Amino acid sequence: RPDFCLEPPYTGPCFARIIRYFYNAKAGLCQTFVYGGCRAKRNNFKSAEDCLRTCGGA
Amino acid sequence: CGVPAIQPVLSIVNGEEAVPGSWPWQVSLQDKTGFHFCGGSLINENWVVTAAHCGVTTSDVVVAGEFDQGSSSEKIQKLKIAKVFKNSKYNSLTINNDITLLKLSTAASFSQTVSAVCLPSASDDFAAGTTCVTTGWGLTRYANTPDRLQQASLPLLSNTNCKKYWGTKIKDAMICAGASGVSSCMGDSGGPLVCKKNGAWTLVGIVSWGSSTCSTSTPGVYARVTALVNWVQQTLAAN
Repeated sequence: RPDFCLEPPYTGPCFARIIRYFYNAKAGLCQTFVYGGCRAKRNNFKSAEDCLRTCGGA
Repeated sequence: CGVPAIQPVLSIVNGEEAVPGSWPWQVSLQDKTGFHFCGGSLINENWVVTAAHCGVTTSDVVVAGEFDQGSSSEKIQKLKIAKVFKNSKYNSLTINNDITLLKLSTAASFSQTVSAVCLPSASDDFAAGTTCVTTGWGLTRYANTPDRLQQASLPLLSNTNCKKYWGTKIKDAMICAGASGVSSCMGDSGGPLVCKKNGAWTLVGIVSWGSSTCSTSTPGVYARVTALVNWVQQTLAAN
């Protein structure tokens, strides 16, 4: 799996409160986090399914 | 516009609770479940101005006349969005031109707690040091959002002073304010930064970005409405 899957979630500098998903390698599943709305990193998905399909097992 | 039926009382991190309904143009942008993700400002009964990075879609809703988001009995207006007009010049890399207009399906019913904020003229000059106000339900501590609407008075900063911290990240459609003990924070985006123009509250900025930890000693960066109002007027006229 891509190494970006191992990066902690990144809220970013914008001030929004948008629900996104990130893969948590420690737990083995995708978790929700608050995204600021801009400059998202790759471990940032709009759905848990997209996240699991891209990072599952990392 | 710009004249609340209920006058605000002024003495967001380190801000204060606002008098209920004293910022009638403040709206809450929520998803289909009622989850607040951004703020916005009514500019008339059919349009709301917010930030482009909020990524609003026609599936989201505009909630007007709200004060206490924790109150299920509080009377509010859940307005559907007919169309979203994101400024095509919004730069997803530099965050410049961070503005989006929302056209409502059914007009909002203006009242004592629901009305519009005034828009500035492209040539308006709001001097650095001017004490303005920003409002919203964003975090009060960098954690869940406060139930009740918050407010904070803060000074506009000169581009030169702002750049002392943010350098070249400050673009032409941005205006800074803050670094004065208060700070916009997660959940405030899209909300208003207003200053009085001949006694009327006018939208000078739109909460956009800033300190990644909502530091009160760092300049907050807002979309500069004077640099984007021509686009606003053009969009309304064409729709």
